Amino acid sequence: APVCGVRASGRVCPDGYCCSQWGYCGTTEEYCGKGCQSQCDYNRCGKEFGGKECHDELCCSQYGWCGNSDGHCGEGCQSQCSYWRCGKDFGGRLCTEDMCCSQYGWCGLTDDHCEDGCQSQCDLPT
Amino acid sequence: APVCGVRASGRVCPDGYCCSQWGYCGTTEEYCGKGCQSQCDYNRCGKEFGGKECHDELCCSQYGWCGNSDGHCGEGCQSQCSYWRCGKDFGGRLCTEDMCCSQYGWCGLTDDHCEDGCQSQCDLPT
Repeated sequence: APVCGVRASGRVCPDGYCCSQWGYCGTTEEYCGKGCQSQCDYNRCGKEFGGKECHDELCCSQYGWCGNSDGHCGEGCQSQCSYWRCGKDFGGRLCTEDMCCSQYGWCGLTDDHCEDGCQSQCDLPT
Repeated sequence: APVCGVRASGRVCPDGYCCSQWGYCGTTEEYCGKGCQSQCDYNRCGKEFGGKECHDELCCSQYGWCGNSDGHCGEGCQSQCSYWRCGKDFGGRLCTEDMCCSQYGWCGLTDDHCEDGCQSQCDLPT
């Protein structure tokens, strides 16, 4: 049964999640896209959105979208643009998602990131 | 020794992957962003890229980036926009990654998608 929206006493979603047109909470297109009832800006950010920053330390694109693609963290990125950088050369920042910080200062979950020279969170099955 | 790039006699990565400044193959910002040596438009798509479609049936956002996160399959999507849809209203289409098809024709792994009304692949994760 619906947990949010017009079919749920106009209740909103916890943690700022989007309430889907069908009355469920989430952060994907189904919930935040067409038909979203409330808190539809969960994945939005930037100057055009009260200057809000993204959840999960994600980059804010020049179009006010949260994400970690080069389209979000690269040219035009508005905030939290150093999502993929880490280590001694970057204030000792630790990667999110427990990613390994490579010798070159890049977050990743591959062997070459967790192998020789890994700076932090080097745990990786092998 | 590097597997791609100038240090590999100009060899490019397989399957269109980006070659990083360090000579390795990947699809994230480390490989496709600044310093990328070749095949840097791996995640690009749309009108600005010869009408290219995305790999892994991902949606092409209005900004020409491949993905399935919020902002890629909704308004402005250029191609393969039905990534999250499934069910009888869609000819019986099944979800990828073994996701459940909800009663409303949306793919997901949450209880409401796999429970009452689920149309296919309702095997809740264990």
